[PDB]
Amino acid sequence: GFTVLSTKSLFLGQKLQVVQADIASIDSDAVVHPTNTDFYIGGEVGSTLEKKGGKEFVEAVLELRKKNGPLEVAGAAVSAGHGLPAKFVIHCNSPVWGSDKCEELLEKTVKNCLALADDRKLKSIAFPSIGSGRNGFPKQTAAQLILKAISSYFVSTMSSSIKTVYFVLFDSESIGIYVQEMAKLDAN
Ligand SMILES: [Au+]
Repeated sequence: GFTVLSTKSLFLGQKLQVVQADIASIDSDAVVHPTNTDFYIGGEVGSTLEKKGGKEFVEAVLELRKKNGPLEVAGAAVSAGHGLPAKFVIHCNSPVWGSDKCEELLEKTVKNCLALADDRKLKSIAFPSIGSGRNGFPKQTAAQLILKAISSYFVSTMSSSIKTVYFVLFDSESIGIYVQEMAKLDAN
């Protein structure tokens, strides 16, 4: 349904791909929803997911909020992808640019998301731009950290079931930034 703009195949077999589309429409096993400690769903990603999933999507998040309690910084939690093409929604609470250890916390956020996907043996995960924008990270800084974390995760987790990682972006600058950063991984 969509078109891949750039592909980076890591040495361990994972395919990282940049795509420009509605992240809520992507048929990936998991979709990442950047949120806050209270599972707020008004973000741009949250909005498109609620648009797609409607009541079902929202109920699932409301139930998760109840069971999980406040989502700590860099924490991630999963709700069933009811009402969405994605099988699961992985909610994450990224640190805010400027926090004491915001950079290492952004990397941790990403790793926590990937870990939750592997816990369910998922084969694909779609990430929107995290950290930058809402949470204040410069776009390039966020991109570098996220890719560094993903790269690090795969060379540290041998049993990983994740075969495809999508970066779903909307603006040209973000696309340009991600393709540049992605090209730096396993390029020897
Ligand atoms: Au920082």
